[PDB]
Amino acid sequence: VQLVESGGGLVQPGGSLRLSCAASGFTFSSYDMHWVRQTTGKGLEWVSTIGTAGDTYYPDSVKGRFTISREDAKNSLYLQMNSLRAGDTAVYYCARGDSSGYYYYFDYWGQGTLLTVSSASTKGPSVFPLAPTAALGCLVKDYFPEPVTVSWNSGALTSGVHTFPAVLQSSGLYSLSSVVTVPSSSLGTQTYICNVNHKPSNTKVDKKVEPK
Amino acid sequence: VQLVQSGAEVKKPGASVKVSCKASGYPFTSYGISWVRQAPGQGLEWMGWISTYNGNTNYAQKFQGRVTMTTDTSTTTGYMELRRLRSDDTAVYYCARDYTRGAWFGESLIGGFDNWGQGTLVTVSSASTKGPSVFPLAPSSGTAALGCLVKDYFPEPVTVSWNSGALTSGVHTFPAVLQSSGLYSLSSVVTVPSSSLGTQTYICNVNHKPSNTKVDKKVEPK
Amino acid sequence: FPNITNLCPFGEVFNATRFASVYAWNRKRISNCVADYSVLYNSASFSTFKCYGVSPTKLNDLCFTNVYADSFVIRGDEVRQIAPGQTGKIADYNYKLPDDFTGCVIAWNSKNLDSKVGGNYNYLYRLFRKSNLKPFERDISTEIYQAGSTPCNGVEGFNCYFPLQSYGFQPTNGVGYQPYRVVVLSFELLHAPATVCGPKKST
Amino acid sequence: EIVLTQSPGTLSLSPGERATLSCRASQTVSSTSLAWYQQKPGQAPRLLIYGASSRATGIPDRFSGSGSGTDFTLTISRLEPEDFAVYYCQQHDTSLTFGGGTKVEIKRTVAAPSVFIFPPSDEQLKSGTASVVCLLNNFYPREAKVQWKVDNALQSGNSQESVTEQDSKDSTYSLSSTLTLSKADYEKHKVYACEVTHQGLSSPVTKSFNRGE
Amino acid sequence: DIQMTQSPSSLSAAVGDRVTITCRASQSIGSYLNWYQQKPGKAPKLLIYAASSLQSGVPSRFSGSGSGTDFTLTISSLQPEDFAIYYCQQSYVSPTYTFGPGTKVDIKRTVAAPSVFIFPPSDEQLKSGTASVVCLLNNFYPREAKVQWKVDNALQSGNSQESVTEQDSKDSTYSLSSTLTLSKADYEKHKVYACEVTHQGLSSPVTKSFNRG
Amino acid sequence: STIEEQAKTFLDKFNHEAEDLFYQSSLASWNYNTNITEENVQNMNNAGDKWSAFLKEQSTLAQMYPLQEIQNLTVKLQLQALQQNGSSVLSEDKSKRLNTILNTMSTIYSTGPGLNEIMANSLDYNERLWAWESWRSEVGKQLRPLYEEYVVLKNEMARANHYEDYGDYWRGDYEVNGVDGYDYSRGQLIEDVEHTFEEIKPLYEHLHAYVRAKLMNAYPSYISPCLPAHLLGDMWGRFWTNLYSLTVPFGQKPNIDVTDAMVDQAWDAQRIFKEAEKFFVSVGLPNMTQGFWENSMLTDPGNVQKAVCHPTAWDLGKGDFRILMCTKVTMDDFLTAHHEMGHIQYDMAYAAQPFLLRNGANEGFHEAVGEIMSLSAATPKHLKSIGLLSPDFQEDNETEINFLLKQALTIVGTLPFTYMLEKWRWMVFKGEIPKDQWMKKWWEMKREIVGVVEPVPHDETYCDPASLFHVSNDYSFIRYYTRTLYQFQFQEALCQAAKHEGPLHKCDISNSTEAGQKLFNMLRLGKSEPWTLALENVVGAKNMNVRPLLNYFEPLFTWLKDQNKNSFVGWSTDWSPYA
Ligand SMILES: *[C@@H]1O[C@H](CO[C@@H]2O[C@@H](C)[C@@H](O)[C@@H](O)[C@@H]2O)[C@@H](O[C@@H]2O[C@H](CO)[C@@H](O[C@@H]3O[C@H](CO[C@H]4O[C@H](CO[C@@H]5O[C@H](CO)[C@@H](O)[C@H](O)[C@@H]5O)[C@@H](O)[C@H](O)[C@@H]4O)[C@@H](O)[C@H](O)[C@@H]3O)[C@H](O)[C@H]2NC(C)=O)[C@H](O)[C@H]1NC(C)=O
Ligand SMILES: *[C@@H]1O[C@H](CO)[C@@H](O)[C@H](O)[C@H]1NC(C)=O
Ligand SMILES: *[C@@H]1O[C@H](CO)[C@@H](O)[C@H](O)[C@H]1NC(C)=O
Ligand SMILES: *[C@@H]1O[C@H](CO)[C@@H](O)[C@H](O)[C@H]1NC(C)=O
Ligand SMILES: *[C@@H]1O[C@H](CO)[C@@H](O)[C@H](O)[C@H]1NC(C)=O
Ligand SMILES: [Cl-]
Ligand SMILES: [Cl-]
Ligand SMILES: [Cl-]
Ligand SMILES: [Cl-]
Ligand SMILES: [Cl-]
Ligand SMILES: [Cl-]
Ligand SMILES: [Cl-]
Ligand SMILES: [Cl-]
Ligand code: NA
Ligand code: NA
Ligand code: NA
Ligand code: NA
Ligand SMILES: [Zn+2]
Repeated sequence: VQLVESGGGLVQPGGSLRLSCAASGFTFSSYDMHWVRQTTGKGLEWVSTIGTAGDTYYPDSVKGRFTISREDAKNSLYLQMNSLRAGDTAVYYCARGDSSGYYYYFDYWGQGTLLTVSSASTKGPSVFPLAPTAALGCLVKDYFPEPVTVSWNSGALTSGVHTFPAVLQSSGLYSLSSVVTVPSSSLGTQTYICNVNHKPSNTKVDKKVEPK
Repeated sequence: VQLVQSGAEVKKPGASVKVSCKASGYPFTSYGISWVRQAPGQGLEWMGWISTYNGNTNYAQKFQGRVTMTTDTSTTTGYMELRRLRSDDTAVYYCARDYTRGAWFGESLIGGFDNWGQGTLVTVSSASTKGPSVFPLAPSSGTAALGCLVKDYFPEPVTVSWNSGALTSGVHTFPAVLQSSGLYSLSSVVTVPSSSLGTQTYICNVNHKPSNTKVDKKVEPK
Repeated sequence: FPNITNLCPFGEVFNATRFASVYAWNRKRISNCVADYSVLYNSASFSTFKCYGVSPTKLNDLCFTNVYADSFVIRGDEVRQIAPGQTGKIADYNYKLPDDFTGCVIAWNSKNLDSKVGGNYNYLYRLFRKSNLKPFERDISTEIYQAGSTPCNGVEGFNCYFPLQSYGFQPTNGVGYQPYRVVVLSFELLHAPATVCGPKKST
Repeated sequence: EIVLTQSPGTLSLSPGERATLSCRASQTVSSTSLAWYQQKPGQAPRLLIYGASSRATGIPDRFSGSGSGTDFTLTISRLEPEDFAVYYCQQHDTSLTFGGGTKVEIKRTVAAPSVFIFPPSDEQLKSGTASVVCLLNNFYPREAKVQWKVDNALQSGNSQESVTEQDSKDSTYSLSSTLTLSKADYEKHKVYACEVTHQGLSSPVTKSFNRGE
Repeated sequence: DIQMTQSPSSLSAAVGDRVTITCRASQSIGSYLNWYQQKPGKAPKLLIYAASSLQSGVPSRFSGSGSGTDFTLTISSLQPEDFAIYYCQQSYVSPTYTFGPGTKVDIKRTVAAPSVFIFPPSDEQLKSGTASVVCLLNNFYPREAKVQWKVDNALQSGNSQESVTEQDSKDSTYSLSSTLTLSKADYEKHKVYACEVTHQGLSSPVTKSFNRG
Repeated sequence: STIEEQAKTFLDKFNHEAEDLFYQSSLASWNYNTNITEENVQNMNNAGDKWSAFLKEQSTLAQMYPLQEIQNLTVKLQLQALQQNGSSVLSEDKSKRLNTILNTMSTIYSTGPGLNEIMANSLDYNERLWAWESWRSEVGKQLRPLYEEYVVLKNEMARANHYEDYGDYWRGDYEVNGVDGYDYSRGQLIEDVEHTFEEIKPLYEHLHAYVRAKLMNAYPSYISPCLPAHLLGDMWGRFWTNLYSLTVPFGQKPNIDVTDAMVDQAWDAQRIFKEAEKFFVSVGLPNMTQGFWENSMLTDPGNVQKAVCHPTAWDLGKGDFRILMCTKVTMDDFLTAHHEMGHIQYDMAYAAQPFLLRNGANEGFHEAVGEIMSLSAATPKHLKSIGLLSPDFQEDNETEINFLLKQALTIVGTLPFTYMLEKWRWMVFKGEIPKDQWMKKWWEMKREIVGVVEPVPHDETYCDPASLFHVSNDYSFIRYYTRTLYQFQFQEALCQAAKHEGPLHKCDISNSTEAGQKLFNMLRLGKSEPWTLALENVVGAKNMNVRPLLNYFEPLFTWLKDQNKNSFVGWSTDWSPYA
């Protein structure tokens, strides 16, 4: 049972965007579906529900702005969002709904897609290696907006990996670092590549980190 | 959603008529049925209202002691029986789907008569089935007009055409007129070029299905 | 649905020409029918649609012994009060829902139905009682409210008021003062054979 | 008892213009219990407006419901050729009653009728009845005065008139007046005339004939 | 609505400890309560439904109890993986379901000293005209750690920027990143660069350095 | 059943009645004010009479709840406003007499802006002397013998209401009793106004020094090395607004007016108000109600009907909010729209409060809220933000001074006049000035406080105070001093929340939620909590201040000190134009 979000990115205030949730593993048609957003300040907020009988539900702060769509045929869930404000900047999850008796619950959840509502323009990151038990990493410098995803050797290396949260610079753009700790016995006898991916600018960068 | 009605029925005074109204396309038990009658060339007249659920009914005062309405859920068909018929009862009777009074609780609703039937013509007279005495209205003395009188027939209607549907230009067929006899009479006329008045032959095709009487007549210019 | 189906009269309740006032809230009992909730879903009329105990997405799925549809007219600021564990003027003295309430509450703005130029004063809400109402109690008494120490047997005056006061509905009212028609669908879970069930393809 | 009064009950308007139909109740009717209906000639009535304002399902943009209290109105923003019909208001505040109806007529220019007189056929005289027909052909407006002068005596309670629906091309009316008289009563007179007065005519027009000529 | 409140807001217990988290509803909500688990960069996972019933795929380690107003989530024996924010959600009022603010469950463990590493800026970065120097503190406990920069010997602040990871799910330690940003002109005016680290797991302040060669 | 519980069960019953009945009269008032007919007054007055008769009915019923038996401060505030037969204490004959005096004085003020036009536009000494003298010689002698019995009967009214004098009665519109740390006695109003006025003196004296210097370039044969009373730009010398025609610092630099740009983009009334609406949404305040956009009259309704047309905000009750303002395409009306919507935002905020507590915190609160909206909408940053001023256009060091001095002539010029007028009236009511020195001390105060001398010697048959509207019509005048001080106290605290950069006059509160939230914290209360607590919910201080007012005119005050280094600063109270 899997739910995968798509669509989230940079939108200008007063603009519009759509979100997509690809479902798998269950008979999608027979289960209700929900979107829920998560904010730094106010936490988890429910934003929409769609039923098995084509019924839709919204909060007042939402209704007439967002509309939830459903594809029984394509095992897909949609949320068309119009008139986006700064206070809509959140992580949107698609989540299933089920009941054990009368009692309702959100059993399976998504992965989370970040909608960011800003007037500032998009920019891809400038990736730089960090030259080397020893450690090495990649600096993801000057980008907007969030998020950036870094993986090592296309996800073959996970053990001693640390990916630091992004820090908003004085310039207004973001900067991120990712590091990995590795036995010195594996330097030169194993090469390390960080897989930087910035979706809001389609900037995928794979750069090799080796002894200087 | 559609409402279908019995079909034109003709009966003598004192007798009983029972019009049927079949309902389809909607949950029959939810909506109620109401009946409206319309005298020829007059306005709509409310008769009553029947609940398809419990069978509770409300009639008007003018029909309270005569009319009886019934429904059958298995057939989804509502009936309207009017007994002790009178000459003034001659009208076209409509059944309609009701959204003015609820079937379950019998309380007033925001709406009206949304779906209507096709109507059933119900003629009540002392008269019996009789064929029309067709008489030519000869052109007397540019666009000389000749006619065709369809006098004394019962019941309605009669269909009239000139030259078996060949002549449709400048034709006027007047609606029937109820006579004190209880029978009906009709007129049909056509404007015709006077140059073609002598050349052409003009036949008046009168068809009266109720009595099975077809009469076609020449109109001799004299 | 087939034409021969016995649907529940949700149309009669929600689309009634005139609603009773909250003080004398009207109760219609729904039993032995198929509950079509499709009429309620996605409605462009309703301003308030909440359910308690059951998810509205599973209404088609559930059977009940009986369904009670309560109906009355309120003002916009007082729509809050028709809920479990809520307090106020109409919540305390007019209409109270249990805290263990199993049902749904639906409300819509009836500005252009219940307001009138000059003012519609046909909707009466109780303003005073000696005691708060029990859940699903109905008070229609016309006893003069004794607020003072001195008795005023059957006579209005100082410290003595007529318990029922009239809502004033004008077309130019604010949102919170505009009239709202409210339907409370209460689901019963009695230890007897259930009668009201959803669509056959659901339950 | 509530009575709905629709005036003028026969409204003459040119096509494409605004139509404002009136329905006046005898007693205050709650806006939530009054409806409107359309009926085209020879067809069943259909619901236009309910709850004073709310349109039915298959109703165009032309139709607007209005009114409150006792004085209600039906508004047609633009009269389309199919709109010229009869319209009824209906209330269910107390019991259920309909209005008298209002025929929306096409307003044409002034048109005078071509008058034609028809003697009773010899076939009919064999059957011992005589029916002389006076014909008015293509005229506007509908109102016309048709008098039967037999010899010189004005005829009253033996004449009957019938009039067609408005024309589907030139929007005119045609009227038929039929004077029925027994054979014995027919042969007691010589001159048989019908005089027609109408707005379009410069003067009353008389068409006549001698009995057996 | 129904407002949800959670206590305590923050919590720190050792591996093996029994943790008790409470949730308060605005009103009486029978047993319509759901407990969730959210880890640093993941989505909520449903642990408890109906206030007491345990979801499948959830360690029986987890427990739920309570009815009416007050509810209780209990981790029988805290494990390092359980580092999460735990939310309670009411299933009474639909479709307006509401969540609590969440309770951060931190983990107490033995003191761990940070593995200090320093990194020079790449030759690729000197092309941009900016020099970013990074100092990494790897796998340490507790979270408190002070970092300082030195250019030749001169201490610099206001040009550096710190970033710290969430608690690890396995060893339950933290990691810290410090980024010193200079101009190309400022990087060429200094030769040797160092970052100094002080921690309660180190007996002395520890430094790592590199030269511009 | 306690007197407290009885007072509650009465007031909520009253709240129900007062909601509908006031609204019925509010509609009747709206009918006439939008559509002047002789049936609308008959419907307005007939509703106003039914409202007034209901008040004096309920007040009488409210008297039976003693205030000393009430602990609940909010219920105490409600009844306090309700149970008041204040003027209806005197004997029937005297009460009818007071009414007749107030009728006479008010009528003879109106019956007896032609002279105002002369006292605003004319540059002739003699004509302005003719307009000034004849006004005080005509009605000023008529009002004198009736103002005495006014003072006599108003004190009789006040002393029967346990107030020391009728001045103390007006000082009671600032009184707060029974809230620990927020209490305010009637006497503190005097000291606060005096303390703040002391700090005004340095700024006003330099304004007096500059205005004097410019007026002696206009009137070189009618000046002093005090200023004449008939050469101050108005009838009384209240606003020095009309002196900007001469007292302009730089006649070179342009006057900022975006009336051209408004008619360049053809800004209709509906846009102007929407541009005002979005301003309040920009601070976190809600947009206007649905009934607002329906029922408001924002334009001149042709000539089929005529209206009051005087810009007025409306609180009809039952959540009804409207604007009555036949707006034109002008910058004046653009700012007035912001002003009058500021009134509504206040009205909309405290609409949740019980009926009787729906009002401003004090008598000078409501108008102070309106003006801070006009100040923020007149700023060059805001005028470029919405797009009425060109993005390339910038301010200079001279266009700044021109604006501030134009503001100063209306703001700073009023305070010494208002204080002088009210300090006079206060001392008259308590009897610190004898009747045969009513005119002498008025001009002694005019000389020493305002720096204004009488051009013609006045007898005691005159009454120059009663030449003004507020004096003759019987209205408190101190509210014009208070609201002015409040304005900048509100402004300064909001600009600190908006994180404004530079002087206070350049402050735009747009795009700052913390500013709107700070204001809304006060607006929501109104006449529900002490005005000291209300003021604190904005500024953080419980008392009045003039340092916010000084900060607004700081760059002007330095300029005035610069240009008045070699000028006559101050006034001597001895010289007269006839001496
Ligand atoms: C209470 O009465 C309501 C009104 O009903 C009608 O009139 C009564 C007097 C009675 O005779 C009824 O039989 C009659 O229907 C009931 O509402 C109707 O309920 C229908 C479902 O049972 C519902 O149907 C669905 O129809 C859709 C198309 O509808 C049509 O109406 C349109 C008017 O509205 C709009 O709003 C939508 C967005 O919500 C928008 O997209 C449109 O642009 C428009 O503004 C009209 O424009 C169309 O031409 C058409 O006539 C269809 O899309 C969908 O798939 C469903 O099949 C009806 O919409 C609804 N009618 C209205 C207008 O309210 C209601 O159920 C009754 N209450 C109960 C509890 O029974
Ligand atoms: C103005 O007032 C009259 C009062 O008789 C009222 O009838 C009329 O409707 C009003 N005019 C307009 C244009 O609203
Ligand atoms: C006074 O009583 C009212 C109820 O009428 C209540 O709302 C309020 O809390 C009480 N005052 C205070 C602030 O204690
Ligand atoms: C107020 O303005 C906002 C933003 O333009 C808009 O979304 C909203 O509809 C307005 N207020 C309401 C509730 O009508
Ligand atoms: C607030 O900022 C927005 C841009 O984010 C701008 O369009 C607007 O003019 C500002 N608000 C106002 C009305 O001053
Ligand atoms: Cl697709
Ligand atoms: Cl499952
Ligand atoms: Cl970093
Ligand atoms: Cl009729
Ligand atoms: Cl009204
Ligand atoms: Cl149709
Ligand atoms: Cl109260
Ligand atoms: Cl109340
Ligand atoms: Na598709
Ligand atoms: Na499940
Ligand atoms: Na909802
Ligand atoms: Na009453
Ligand atoms: Zn104002």
